[PDB]
Amino acid sequence: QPREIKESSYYNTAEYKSLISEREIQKTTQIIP
Amino acid sequence: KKKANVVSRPVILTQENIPAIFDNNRTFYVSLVGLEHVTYGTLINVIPRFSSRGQIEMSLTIEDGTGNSQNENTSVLPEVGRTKISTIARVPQGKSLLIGGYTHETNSNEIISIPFLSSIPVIGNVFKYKTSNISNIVRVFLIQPREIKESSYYNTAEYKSLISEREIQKTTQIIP
Amino acid sequence: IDKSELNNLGVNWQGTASFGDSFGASFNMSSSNKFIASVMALNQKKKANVVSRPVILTQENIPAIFDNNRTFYVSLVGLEHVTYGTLINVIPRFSSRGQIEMSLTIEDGTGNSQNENTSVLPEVGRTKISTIARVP
Amino acid sequence: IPRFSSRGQIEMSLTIEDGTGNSQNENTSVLPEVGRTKISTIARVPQGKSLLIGGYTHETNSNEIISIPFLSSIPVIGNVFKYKTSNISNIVRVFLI
Amino acid sequence: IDKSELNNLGVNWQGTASFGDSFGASFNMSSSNKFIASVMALNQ
Amino acid sequence: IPGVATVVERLLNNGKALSNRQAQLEDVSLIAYPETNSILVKGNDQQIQIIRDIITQLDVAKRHIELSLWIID
Amino acid sequence: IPGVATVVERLLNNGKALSNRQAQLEDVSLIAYPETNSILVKGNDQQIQIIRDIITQLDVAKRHIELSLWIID
Repeated sequence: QPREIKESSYYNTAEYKSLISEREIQKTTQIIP
Repeated sequence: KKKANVVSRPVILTQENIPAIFDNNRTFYVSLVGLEHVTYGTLINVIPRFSSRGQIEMSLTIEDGTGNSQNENTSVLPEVGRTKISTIARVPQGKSLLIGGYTHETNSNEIISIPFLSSIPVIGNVFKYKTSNISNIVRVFLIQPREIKESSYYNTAEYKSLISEREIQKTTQIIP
Repeated sequence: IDKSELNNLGVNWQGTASFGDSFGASFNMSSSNKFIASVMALNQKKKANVVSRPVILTQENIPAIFDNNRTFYVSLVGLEHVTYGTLINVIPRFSSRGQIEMSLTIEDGTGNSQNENTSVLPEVGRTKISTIARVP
Repeated sequence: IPRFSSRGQIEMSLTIEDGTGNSQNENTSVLPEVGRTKISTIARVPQGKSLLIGGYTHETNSNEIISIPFLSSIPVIGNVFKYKTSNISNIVRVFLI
Repeated sequence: IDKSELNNLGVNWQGTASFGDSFGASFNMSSSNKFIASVMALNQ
Repeated sequence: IPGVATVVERLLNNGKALSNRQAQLEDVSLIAYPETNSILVKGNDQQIQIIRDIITQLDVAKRHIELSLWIID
Repeated sequence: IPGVATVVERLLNNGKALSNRQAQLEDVSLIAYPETNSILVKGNDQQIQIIRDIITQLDVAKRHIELSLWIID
């Protein structure tokens, strides 16, 4: 059974889970206080 | 005594004048009382098309059958031999044709006896030895084609999505 | 969809007999003290339903390829596996009244891997079909 | 190979292979063992949404019953002669972009 | 996502019997003193 | 199985005359663009008219045949 | 076994005359399009007339023969 893909066949995401946190990156590559 | 009936039916759909290929093979197992298998395979390649009065003409190459695999295991399993037929035939729509076939009948008797004493009236029948075999085999390849009309499709009108929208949102939404 | 029923019951006999040191007799024997009987009585039914569904998306008139294979394990009571693989390559496109026409090459099925292990695992054979069809 | 298209949609030509390699006491029960899957295709996505380019579901059901013919049919203790085996399994695998 | 359930329960029987030094009997055996039963009960 | 483009282009080949008709001038340029499953044509008005007519008469429906092969033992 | 297209095209070959008839001018273009199992023809009115007549006289029915081979011992 085939079907044409319409605008209702996509998934609403509207977000983007970053792999790693900004705080984590700052902690790991900031100059040591 | 032994009796066996086997009915196989491949079914393939295609567009007229375009070759179609269908091959398949399964393995049939039987578990011993306290594991014998036979590999049954078929391979049919066909070129169909139409002809006057809506008859269906077809060029057929058919191979089918099992592979030899010797306690009543062969008695239970199909073991229908192997048969290949290559030909071309046309069928009126609504009827079916017997393109190929093969029948076989065997009868055999054997008698062993001591020459003189086995001929005495009463107890002589204890010296003979009589063996007998009888067998009938019939194998038939018929075809029936049919044109596909609007009533030959299945009404579905729906589409089961593989995964749920809620599941996707749960698995790829930013954590609350 | 598969259904099967195998049942057997009855007795097999073999025998030997002697009289004096002169007369020997063997009843239902291939070649050379008394009778033995094997009694069999058993009935086993089996049923299996397997539903597989590959699903692939593409753009019209551009070929798409999808192949996959998993291994199904069953642990013995006190480890048998079957490798199920499919491979579908398709060329889809449109046609009058929005019908979808497709050229299909499909292969699918398992690989032969012989205590009820085969009775539990799918073991659906192998099947390849190559054709072309259009669907409303 | 990605690129853009009208209304800022993103079109991509994709070749994807993924999965494990077969390596047989509940070890396989704990480890992923997700098989192998390759999909080659091309698709375009509106920006802000995600698409299910590939997928594969599988369902298996199996029953087997072994029984002594006659006595296993007696009402009370007959149920001690049967032997019933059953398997059920569902598998879903999805490739979204 | 994978879910699976495998369960089996029941008994398998095998038997042997003798009468005098004359009559031998084997119950549910492939080929040649008394009955054995394997009981299975498990669900995973 | 040849394509419509190849067949038609080979048809309109090596003919020195005019005043054509259809039964149920120079070289045309007829190429196939399968990415959108289309044909690009270049020619005179009469040539394109006969091309349209012959193609329309050429591709119509491609009916479906389903074959059931009974094997009995 | 050659096809009707090949046979007829090879028939209409290397002949310098006109005023033809049928028994029970230049080069025609006759090609085979098996996708719809058809023939594309190009020629004069007399040539197409004789082609239609010869093809109609050529393909009719293709009757069926079934052979049973008895082997007795």
